[PDB]
Amino acid sequence: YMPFRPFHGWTVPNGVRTPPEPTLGPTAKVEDVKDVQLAEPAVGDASHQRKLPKHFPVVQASDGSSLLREETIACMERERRLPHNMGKLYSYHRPY
Amino acid sequence: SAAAFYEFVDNNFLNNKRPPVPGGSWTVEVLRNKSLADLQHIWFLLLKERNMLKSMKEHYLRHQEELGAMPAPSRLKMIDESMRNIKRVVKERDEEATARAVEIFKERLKRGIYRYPPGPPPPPGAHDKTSVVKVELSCYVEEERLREL
Amino acid sequence: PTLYLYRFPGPHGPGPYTMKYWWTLGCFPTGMEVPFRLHEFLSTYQQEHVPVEVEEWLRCYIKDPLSELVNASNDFFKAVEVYPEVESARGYKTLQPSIAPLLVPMKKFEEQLGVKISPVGLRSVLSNPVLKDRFLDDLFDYKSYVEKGGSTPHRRLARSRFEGSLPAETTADDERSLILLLTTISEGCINAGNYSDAASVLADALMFCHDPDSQATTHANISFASLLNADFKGAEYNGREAALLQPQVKPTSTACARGYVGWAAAAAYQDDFEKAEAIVKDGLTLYVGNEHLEKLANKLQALREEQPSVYKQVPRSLRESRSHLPSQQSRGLLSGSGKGFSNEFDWVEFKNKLYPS
Amino acid sequence: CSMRVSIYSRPGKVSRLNNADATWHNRSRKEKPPDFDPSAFRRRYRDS
Amino acid sequence: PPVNDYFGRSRIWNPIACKLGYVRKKADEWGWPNKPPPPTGLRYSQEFFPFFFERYFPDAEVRLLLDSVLNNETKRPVFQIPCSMSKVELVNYLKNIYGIDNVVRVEVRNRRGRRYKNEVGEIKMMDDYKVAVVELDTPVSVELKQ
Amino acid sequence: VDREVLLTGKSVWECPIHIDHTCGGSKTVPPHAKKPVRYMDAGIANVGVTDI
Amino acid sequence: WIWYPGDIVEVVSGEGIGQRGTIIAVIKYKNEIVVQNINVQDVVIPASESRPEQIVQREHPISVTRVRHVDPSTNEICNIEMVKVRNKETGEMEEKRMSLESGILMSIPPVNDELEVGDPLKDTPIQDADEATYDREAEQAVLVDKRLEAMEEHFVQSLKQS
Repeated sequence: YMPFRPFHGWTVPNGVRTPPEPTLGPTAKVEDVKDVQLAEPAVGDASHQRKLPKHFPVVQASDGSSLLREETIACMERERRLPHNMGKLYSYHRPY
Repeated sequence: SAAAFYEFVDNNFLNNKRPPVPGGSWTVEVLRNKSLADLQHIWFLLLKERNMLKSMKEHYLRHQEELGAMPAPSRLKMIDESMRNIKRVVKERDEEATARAVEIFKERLKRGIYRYPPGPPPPPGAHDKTSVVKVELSCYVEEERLREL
Repeated sequence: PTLYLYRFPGPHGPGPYTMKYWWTLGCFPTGMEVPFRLHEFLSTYQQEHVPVEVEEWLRCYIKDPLSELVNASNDFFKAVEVYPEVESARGYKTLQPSIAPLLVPMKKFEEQLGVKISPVGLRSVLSNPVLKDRFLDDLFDYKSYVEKGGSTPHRRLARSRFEGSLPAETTADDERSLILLLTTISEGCINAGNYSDAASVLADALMFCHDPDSQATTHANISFASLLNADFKGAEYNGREAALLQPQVKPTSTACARGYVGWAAAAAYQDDFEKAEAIVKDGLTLYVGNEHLEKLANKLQALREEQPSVYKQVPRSLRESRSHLPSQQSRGLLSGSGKGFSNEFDWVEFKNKLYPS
Repeated sequence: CSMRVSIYSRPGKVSRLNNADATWHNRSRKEKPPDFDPSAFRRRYRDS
Repeated sequence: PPVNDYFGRSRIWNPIACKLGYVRKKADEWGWPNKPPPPTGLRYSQEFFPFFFERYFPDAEVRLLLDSVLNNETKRPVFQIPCSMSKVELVNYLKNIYGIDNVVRVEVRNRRGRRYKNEVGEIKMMDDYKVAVVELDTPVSVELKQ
Repeated sequence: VDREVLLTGKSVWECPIHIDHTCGGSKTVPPHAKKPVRYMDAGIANVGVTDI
Repeated sequence: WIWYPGDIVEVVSGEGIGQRGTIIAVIKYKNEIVVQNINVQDVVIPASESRPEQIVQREHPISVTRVRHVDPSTNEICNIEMVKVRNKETGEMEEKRMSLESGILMSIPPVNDELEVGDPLKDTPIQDADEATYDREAEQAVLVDKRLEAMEEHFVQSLKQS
């Protein structure tokens, strides 16, 4: 099993395994379904107003409680200081 | 002894083998079902794991030219997420506990049982040397009128 | 209330006097300029970065060397056939058409075969009509041989690696045509006047041949090329290797006689006239009749008739001093120490003398 | 910044931070007397 | 602006306390202003959530230097700790968590966090760390199987 | 990660780096901050036209 | 987001105009789509210590602005919008994609990333992970008692000062 999709021009040898190609799933009409609604149907409503500006980064849990908002802020600040995924830097001012 | 330092350092990097990325991290749904002593046990476990991971990360930063980027770096993020979820569960439990406690304490304070000179307080009936009379009227009447009457 | 900026880039752009700082110190010597190297980072690290699994699976989809050799030889033959012939004028030498479209197929053939071919040599063999015919015939023969019976050098390397993990027959027809066309290219390069390049080409051309006669001929040719290149040591080495292969060569081949000639001439250039006369005497006692040896013996005797009249012999401390052939002059014109520019007194060489390396 | 220039790591050379052949010249030529130790003086005097 | 922009060896900690600092402290303590404040007794007691969590789930980053103990029998291994720890803190840590009881002496020495520039030239400094040089009775070593 | 996705082909959904669009400014606003409600905005987006 | 791997999408503008392809990859945070055999270029891999320079054809990400889906039944360009619809076997409501012309719902294929595999040395079994050992009545007893003791001690000290 090769863990990546082959390039354009490669030929899969005999007895090899490849992640399956993305195929379209099932197909069903809308007339058969009885409960059908649109995404964001209300355009003149007043509840979709932002409580925080769009440039504010969201630092909160998935439920909506801010119990550990400062903990998440500290985690993000530590990530900004030294990201764990940081590769091999090119700068001449290397940390070590 | 030496096993302490052997667990401070990594094992796959010690045997010159590629360390694999683990499956997942502790979720809040699991940590809610876990008990307090169990929570602190797994907390110390994650703490030791994070110490080993940070030692390996610092070693790779010291040798970034001899050795490339640290293999499987998402482990530190998984450990931090697990620790944050532990803290979240403990904070929820402490919030419930302190809510119950402040309710009980305000009830006690309303009862008025505390007294710095150690001993039971005097009874309320021996103190309340006054009485109240409730009279029903069919219409509003001035307070000074009721007083003078 | 003033600021001090030692050396900053001017209005048009950063010059070398500041790029030196940028490459050594890491940033400009003022400190007010922030080091920004995103472009070179993208050009080097982002390009050389490859994931481990893809890097490991790359070696599975490399092209087939046999098919690559066949296609490269076909394309190179097509290109050298399409290449036009030089029209000879009268009164002035016509400029040969530059080989613009020939560098890519020749480069592919070189990187597929493991040998380097001179562009000057190719241009010269294309200018020469008969050499062009020899080269075309040999290239077509090599094409047919690699298309019918595979690649003998590749099969030999495969068998060598197989026996290493777990003898050598005579040279095949493909290797024979290959060494033939390489000798043709080397002859054209010698006619053009690049003796060092000709010797370097023949040095790798000898690797394809395994029969003693072909090896002796290649050794004689390398001896002559090194003699013209003034590398007397290698010239003598190959010239005597020819006579070493002599006992196993066919009687009709004179490659060993030419090797004797090259060895004697290398000795004469090293100014050991006694050794050169002894070598040509041995060569004559071996092949009593040979013009390449007889002419050289006559020349050496004409020199030896005047040798005792000047100093009674050649000196000992003055040997290998007089520069005779113009090839070493042309090489020293480039590799020579300049007047005040690059010499033992300039500091860039003085520090190389001072420090170990 | 000579340490960061030479001894530090760069995309062309390895780190010389822990390297005796590059750090040995940092030691002083003329030896110097040791500095006074206040903790040692306290543990030696043991005021009463 | 009151933001300190120097990330060198002489970085100074600002003693002036800002209103936002107190606000954030109170908010992380008891969810200000949604939840009612706990009474002064619980606030100043050992049961207050931050102290309780710091005592029952301690958070101390102890990193071992691989060069000091890798493939060499060393009697002075070094560790990196947060600045809020001391010699007694570290020896209790190693004795209770990792079981390293035989600790002769710990040599303390602070150290400014590592500073570096990325490709675009932004100055990002790593968190500060305190260097400790613990002394043992027996020399230890972790071999690296080559 | 751009080089890695170009060489592999794996589909990435979330950004590999957390982007703080405030450059450290979001930590200056108090935590309980929330935008107030503005009635009768002088805009046309609330109509939701799709033909002009 | 409407473009998910598995759909047939036609290129409307730019290079490769009028060509249909299958979405191979979706770079969401960059708003790019890697389509099959469309906008393929030669990517190079530098020679390492053991391998030579290797150049190979690979598709490159295509922006989303210049691509439009293809109706599965009509086989033509159709505008597609997000539509919330409840499932027949699951009461939950999922977001499908519906065309205006034909009215055909399109499901969202899951990620199904099996490449990541954990190590059995540092992984706890799901049985021990899911077993519960927490009791609300017993554990909250000690906490509430400690809180009460602390608050009462402080209140007694305040009464002492008063």
